[PDB]
Amino acid sequence: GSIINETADDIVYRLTVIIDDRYESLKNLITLRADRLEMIINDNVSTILASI
Amino acid sequence: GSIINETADDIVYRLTVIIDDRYESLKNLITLRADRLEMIINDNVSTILASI
Amino acid sequence: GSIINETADDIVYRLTVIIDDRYESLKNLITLRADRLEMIINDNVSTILASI
Amino acid sequence: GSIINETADDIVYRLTVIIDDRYESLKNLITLRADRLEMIINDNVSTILASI
Repeated sequence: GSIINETADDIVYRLTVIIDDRYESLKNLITLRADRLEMIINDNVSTILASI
Repeated sequence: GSIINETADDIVYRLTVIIDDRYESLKNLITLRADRLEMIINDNVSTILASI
Repeated sequence: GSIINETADDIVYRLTVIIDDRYESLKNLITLRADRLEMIINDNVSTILASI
Repeated sequence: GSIINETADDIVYRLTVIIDDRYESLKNLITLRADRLEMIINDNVSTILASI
């Protein structure tokens, strides 16, 4: 088992949870903002083309 | 409440503070640059729509 | 090395792998979304120019 | 001895370097891709206006 290895495992696990949570938040934000940009560009270009 | 467990807590706490700091900076950067791009896109589309 | 040095190396190694993986995924996502926006914009400008 | 304190400090120090390096790479990439998109958009609007 080892106290030392269990402690190491615990540190790696807890920080992995933190890193993952922040990673997912950033991933979701990038996805959200890039989606918004595609939508705005698509709307605007369709407006330009409809306006001649 | 061992010296080993207090030490583990300290390591996790200290690196969480740093991770959070960088996360918040990246979040703010993404948000500011995306807002800025939306503004530039709409300003430019307005200029094109005004030129017929 | 000593038990404690090896344990510290193991903790740093294991979290570096985690950090590097999340980093790579974020880098790939940003590159993908920005690449796609450039592709969309390039196509749209060609379409606008061809419509006069 | 003080080796457990020192080793914890060493772990925090080493991972701080890793975290900060990945943070800086992402910061720089987002900033670069944003700047590129802004340049493209500005060039394209000029090209379009120069046509009608």
